[PDB]
Amino acid sequence: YQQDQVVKEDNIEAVGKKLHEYNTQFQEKSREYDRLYEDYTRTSQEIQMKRTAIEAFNETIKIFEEQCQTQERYSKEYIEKFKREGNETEIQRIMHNYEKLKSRISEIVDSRRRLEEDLKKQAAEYREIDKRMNSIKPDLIQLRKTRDQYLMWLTQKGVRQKKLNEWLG
Amino acid sequence: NQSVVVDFLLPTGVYLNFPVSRNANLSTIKQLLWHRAQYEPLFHMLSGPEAYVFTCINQTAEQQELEDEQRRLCDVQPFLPVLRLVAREGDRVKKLINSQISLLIGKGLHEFDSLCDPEVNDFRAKMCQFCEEAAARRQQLGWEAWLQYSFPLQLEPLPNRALLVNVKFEGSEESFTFQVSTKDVPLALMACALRKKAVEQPEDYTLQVNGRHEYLYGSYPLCQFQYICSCLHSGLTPHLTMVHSSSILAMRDEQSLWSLEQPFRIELIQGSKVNADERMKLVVQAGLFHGNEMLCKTVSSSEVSVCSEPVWKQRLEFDINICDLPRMARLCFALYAVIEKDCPIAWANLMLFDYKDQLKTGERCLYMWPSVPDEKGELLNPTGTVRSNPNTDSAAALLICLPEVAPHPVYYPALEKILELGRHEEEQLQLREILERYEHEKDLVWKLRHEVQEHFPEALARLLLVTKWNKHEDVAQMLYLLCSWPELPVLSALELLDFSFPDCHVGSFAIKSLRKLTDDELFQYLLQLVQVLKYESYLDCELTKFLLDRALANRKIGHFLFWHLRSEMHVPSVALRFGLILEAYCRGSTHHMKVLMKQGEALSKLKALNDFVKLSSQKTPKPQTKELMHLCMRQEAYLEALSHLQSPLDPSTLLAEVCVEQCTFMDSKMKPLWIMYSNEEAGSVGIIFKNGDDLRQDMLTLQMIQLMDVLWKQEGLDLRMTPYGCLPTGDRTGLIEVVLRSDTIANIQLNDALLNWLKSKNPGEALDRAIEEFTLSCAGYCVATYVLGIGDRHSDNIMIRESGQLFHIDFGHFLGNFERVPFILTYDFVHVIQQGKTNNSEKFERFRGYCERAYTILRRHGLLFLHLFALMRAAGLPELSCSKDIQYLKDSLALGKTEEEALKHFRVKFNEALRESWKTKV
Ligand SMILES: CC(C)n1ncnc1-c1cn2c(n1)-c1ccc(O[C@@H](C)C(N)=O)cc1OCC2
Repeated sequence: YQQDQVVKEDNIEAVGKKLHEYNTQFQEKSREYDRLYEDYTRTSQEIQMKRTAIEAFNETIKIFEEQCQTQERYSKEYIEKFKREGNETEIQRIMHNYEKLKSRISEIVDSRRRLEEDLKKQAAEYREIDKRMNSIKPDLIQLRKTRDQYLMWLTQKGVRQKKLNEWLG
Repeated sequence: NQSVVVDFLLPTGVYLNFPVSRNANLSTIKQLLWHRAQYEPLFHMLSGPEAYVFTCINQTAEQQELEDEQRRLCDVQPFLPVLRLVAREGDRVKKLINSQISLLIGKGLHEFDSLCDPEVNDFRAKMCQFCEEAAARRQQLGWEAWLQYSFPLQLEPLPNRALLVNVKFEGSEESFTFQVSTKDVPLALMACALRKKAVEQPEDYTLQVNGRHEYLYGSYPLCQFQYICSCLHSGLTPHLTMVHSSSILAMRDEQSLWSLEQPFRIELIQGSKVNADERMKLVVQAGLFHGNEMLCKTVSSSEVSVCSEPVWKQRLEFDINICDLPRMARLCFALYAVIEKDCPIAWANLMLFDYKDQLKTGERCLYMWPSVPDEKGELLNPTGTVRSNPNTDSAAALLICLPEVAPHPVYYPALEKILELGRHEEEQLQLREILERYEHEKDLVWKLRHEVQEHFPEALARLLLVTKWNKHEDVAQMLYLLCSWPELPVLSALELLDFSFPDCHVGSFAIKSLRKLTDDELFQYLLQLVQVLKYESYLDCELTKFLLDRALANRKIGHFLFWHLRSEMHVPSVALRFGLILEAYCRGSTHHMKVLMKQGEALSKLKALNDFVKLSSQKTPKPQTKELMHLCMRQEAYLEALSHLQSPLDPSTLLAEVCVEQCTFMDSKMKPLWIMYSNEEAGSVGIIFKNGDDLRQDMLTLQMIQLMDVLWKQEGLDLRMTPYGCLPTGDRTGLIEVVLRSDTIANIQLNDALLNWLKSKNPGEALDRAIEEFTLSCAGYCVATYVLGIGDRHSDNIMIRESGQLFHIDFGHFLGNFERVPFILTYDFVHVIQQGKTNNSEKFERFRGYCERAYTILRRHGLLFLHLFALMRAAGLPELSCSKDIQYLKDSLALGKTEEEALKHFRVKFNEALRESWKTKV
């Protein structure tokens, strides 16, 4: 007066054939998952690298912003002191040099922006990887549970380890 | 391209842009800069080049003042080629050390500040101050004590014959060869050498082993030293040097709650960044834990529909009061995706109390880790880390809220208040029977808790587990006993470090019993102690302090500590914990820090060299690839980085000059580089750099074979083992020691045949030694591989030394994983053991006796192997994850049987392997 309806087949060879099929399905799904987990781990590391590379872009630009602060504070005296005693060339050199500095900042801002775009894109991949992993987990876990139910059934029935091995291998 | 355009920022605000060479050092670059700055405005206001340092943003995103101007630009590796001139200003010593640490540990120090975590800031503060104090205190001490810190003695764990020794002095071509006994103490050897012609005193000297940083000193005989012992066995003459005490100074000189009967509950608010099947629905299961054990039943959410930002706003209540919650109480979440009416998505653990003993209140945002599917599919993951996921921007997270339990905050009571609730036969026979080898048993042990303390002190571990940590009265009564508990042997303390014993008072007691370790013995378990840190709840803890103490007192322990931690800095779950320990160590080890820098830079270049060889091996055949590797090695920055460094595998070994011609790569899957060295101070050392594959498996196995050898030698049984060096250094990156004058059994047989090889390497008299060397090592490695369950044993992964010693390589598989690996004797090995004869009962019986004696000795130390393997479950090795993997050792060492029973089973297994040896060969 008890019950458990789980195994679809009820003769030893048929159950063993379906043990061999379900185990193959499981091993292949495990490899599928493992492949994705490599991609997950790798993409986590690449995203970390890109995120510290952005910090390195900030810190560079911060150094360039300080240079502009200095140039503006420091030049005040020499531009005024070279306006009198008409050395208007030295003024023009200071400012052209300062325009050369500002122009370089824009290149570094551009290259930071390109890396932000890559990180935006790679952050989406990471989520897509994590989603695909999560859709695989049920199949993988179901396939593990089935594999074990079939093994237990054949063990209970008293099938020798030699036959269980060849279905698994 | 060879040259690089570099941006220069001058302190007047002026900016220059011009190409320099990647190979140019910063001093050269400052010359070129000054020559160009001449013809740009405001030059006349600058000071001289020596008034300024170059600053750059480095690879780890921090500013770095570049003080060493002999450094090449390509070695500096600034993020972008930008150099700013700043003043040579302030405390340049702190700045320089901060910079070098970040590069050395592969994590910027600013990332510790970025967290705004009081626990992290407090840890850095306390531990750096502690490490610095040790370092200054060390600098005061004498040359002999400093020598002991820097170059501790390498000793063996007893005949009295005589043999000669070559002794020289420092800075002198001429040397003296003369006779000396094996049982002489090195002071006597010095005084003898000191009689050079017929001024100086022999106690002002030490004996260096020339070619290496190994030294002979102290109250021990010559034979106990590994160098002399090695020379005596091989037959060679020791070559030593007499170094003066002043010459060592030259090295040295480098500078309330229990009232709260309210039930425990939490507010589950929102999920975030979730990635799931929209057809399914989401559920959060929650549970409270203390170690493995649950404290109450595990409550769940209602099924909310799948989206990125699922909202619950539920009140999750639990079947336990706040006053019942133990110190190390652990709230554990798992996000699940289910059919509405199963997929574990992610998980996150959280300590209810903080690092300062305060019960937490308010909003926590737990960034979750993804669940992996596995055999023992538990609902929650209480064994997993409490540290948050450091991918805060992308990873899925849960918002929760601990309610306001009281107006003023509440702490866990102190020891003094805990000891208040502390002072408050058939049974004797029943208790003994239980502890001489369940729920009725648990209640009896608890009732007789005072009897266990008095009569079964080693049963402390059993008693901790029976204690009901979900009742605060039991908790306090247990702690009372624990605080007066008698000190336990090292073996018992190793068990108490396991995750089953989370309470800090148990942790503190376990460390207290491990303070009696010697550095030799501590070194044998250092790997396991490093893994146990992953079970820790709080950053500041007794085990970290302990490991830092020993590392600062012993430079060898600090070397292998550094690398064990350094090699997992890529792993997010330990990056923070490990990174802070490395920082602290570095601050108390500014000397060794410079040696470890040199090693890291070589390992950085070997990576780039290996990557090149991988990609080129697909393009062209081996001879041309080998040559192109050499051309890459010839480069100045490469050659200098690879040359003249202490070996990561053994810091007393000196890797001096690379032999680029002898360098190559091996024909294996990951194409590991074969780098050979030579030192004219000496001893032709070789290393294998392997990248792409994991080496943690091989290290653990080699650590365990080495442990077996030490265990056997302690019974006067030297089985002539070869536990070569193996060390993980980074992400799927490590080094392997090359063993000279050895070859795989496959290669020897391809070119009867095994015995011919030994004849050609040991002609005449010597052959008898070679067969004995083989017999001894064959016995040891037969037992070793049987006990550890190491299969896949074939001619390509078994090697033999020209001395005769057999040894195994490449231990990818162990504990039966890929079922019980049988004991295995090979017909070819039995042939060599029997001296080529068909029957040699005399020789073969001795060999059986060696195997039996070896096996017997390991059973006596079986619990050590069990406990050490139990702590390695922390490491996350695929083939070592659960009790079944540990159960393998229990059965392979037959610990459930008596010594008489086990030996009878070993003999049967031995006998069947011999019968199978004939069958396998046909
Ligand atoms: C195959 C390799 C990368 N590997 N993988 C996992 N363990 C090893 C590994 C470990 N050892 C070695 N290889 C090794 C190889 C070659 C060798 O000598 C040269 C002359 C040879 N016979 O070609 C000496 C050696 O020293 C023993 C230690």
